[PDB]
This record gives sequence, C-alpha cells and structure tokens, in this order.
Amino acid sequence: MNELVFIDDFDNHVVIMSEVVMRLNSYRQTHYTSTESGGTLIGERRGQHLVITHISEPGQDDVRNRTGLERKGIHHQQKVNDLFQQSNGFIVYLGEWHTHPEDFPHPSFIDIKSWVMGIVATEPMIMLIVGRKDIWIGKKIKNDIKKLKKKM
Amino acid sequence: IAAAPAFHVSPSREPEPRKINKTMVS
Ligand SMILES: [Zn+2]
Repeated sequence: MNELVFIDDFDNHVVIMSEVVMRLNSYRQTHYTSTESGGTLIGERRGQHLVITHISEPGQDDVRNRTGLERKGIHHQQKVNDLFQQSNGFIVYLGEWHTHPEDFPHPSFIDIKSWVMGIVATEPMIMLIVGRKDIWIGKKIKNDIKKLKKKM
Repeated sequence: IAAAPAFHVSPSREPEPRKINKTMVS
C-alpha cells in the first residue's frame, strides 16, 4: 500500500503515491457482482518524470457495469479544475484509469482504441488498469502507447 | 529512494486546467 514506481525505456519515472494506490485498490472488482470503476489520473510533471498525486473517483453520474465503464460525471472535470487552482497550475490532468474483473490485467482492443481516440497526448500521458491482484500502467505519446516496467 | 529521481527535478507549471474528453468508454 506504499508507493509504486514504474519506469520507461529512458528511465523516466512514473510514481504513484501511496494514497493514490490505496484509493485505486479500493475499487478492485473483488466480487462477481462488482462493476467497473474508473476516473482520471492527476499529478505533476517533473521534467520527463511524472508523479500521480490524485485521482477522480467514480460517481453514480457514471455508467458502471461489470466489464464496461463510461466516465461521464461532471465531477471528474471539477477535480481537475479545482486541483489546478489549489496547486497554482502544478497538479494537472495526466490520464485515465479504470478497473478490470481479472487478477492480472492487460488492455483490451476497446481499451486501446478508446485511449488513442480519447486522451490527447501532445505531452506524455498515463493509462492505468486496476486488476484484482495487480496493476497495468502504460504511457501515451501522441498516438503511441507502451507498457511501463516495474522498477526493480 | 525508488521515486527519488522524479522528485529531484523541479515540477512544471501549465497555463490553464486541461479539458478532459467527455464520455471515456472502456
Ligand atoms: Zn476494459
């Protein structure tokens, strides 16, 4: 439940702080009745490194099903809006996260297609999938996506 | 320590809040 650190091929770090990990793992689809959860990844750009400081959480505003999710709530943008204000422009939107009803997850064709069409990544972005036992995390640059590696 | 290299670079500021895409399906 501490921090998680992921690295790319250039050793650019992607840091998920401990409070974010606990929030993410609280939406693990541990039961067969559990529906999909998700939101935005919000954090800090420090050179080529990224630090995930906050996330937006699911609300009843969102369409949540067992193997599908529609992040529609207006509160997601407000979290990005307010964190930008409180941080004087240092805590910014960085990507998207959602859950998968599987132990060790990987993105599907719908996940990849929606990411290339959804997140604009003129600057680096992060995608995250919360599995029942572990996390899949990837980095987006324009239209290209690549899985990160867990730092030894 | 594992995350220390990221915190050794000063953060970047952005001009305005980002406009997240409406309806993110997955
Ligand atoms: Zn999915």
